[PDB]
Amino acid sequence: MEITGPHTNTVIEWSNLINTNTWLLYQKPLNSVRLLKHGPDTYNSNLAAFELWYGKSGTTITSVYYNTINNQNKTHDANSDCLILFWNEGSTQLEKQVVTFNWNVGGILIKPINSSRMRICMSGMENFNNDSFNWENWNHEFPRSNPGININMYTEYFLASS
Repeated sequence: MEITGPHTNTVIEWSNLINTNTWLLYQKPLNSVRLLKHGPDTYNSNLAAFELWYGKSGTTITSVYYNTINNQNKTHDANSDCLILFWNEGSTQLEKQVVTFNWNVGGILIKPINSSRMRICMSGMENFNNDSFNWENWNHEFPRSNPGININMYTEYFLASS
């Protein structure tokens, strides 16, 4: 496992994700912050897209890419330190995948399904109903949003692959 960082490049080329599993990893930020986005410059409901944030407990996270949408899921009131993936794909207009940030590093895992499709994976330990607990282990497949669209990186990040 090669682990490199902190990288400060603002773009990860889609072509660098197609041959192996890639972890995008972040030291726990001190406040809510947008981490990355895959999608066009302006929201386009016909294309798949996602936008990843870190959310600090007790704060409100408002999507940038989805700010021109009308949907309950365009914001998240964080009740734990967490990762928040705003995403749309297929018939799904907008959902948010939230996992709790349990350690001093967290992020997402990208598994290439083919040269134009990625599986985004997120996991974390959460509580609900007070003292009920769940290991959330989630994934969704995304086609490349459109030709030439890469991954915008908004904060320094670590890269893990084999």
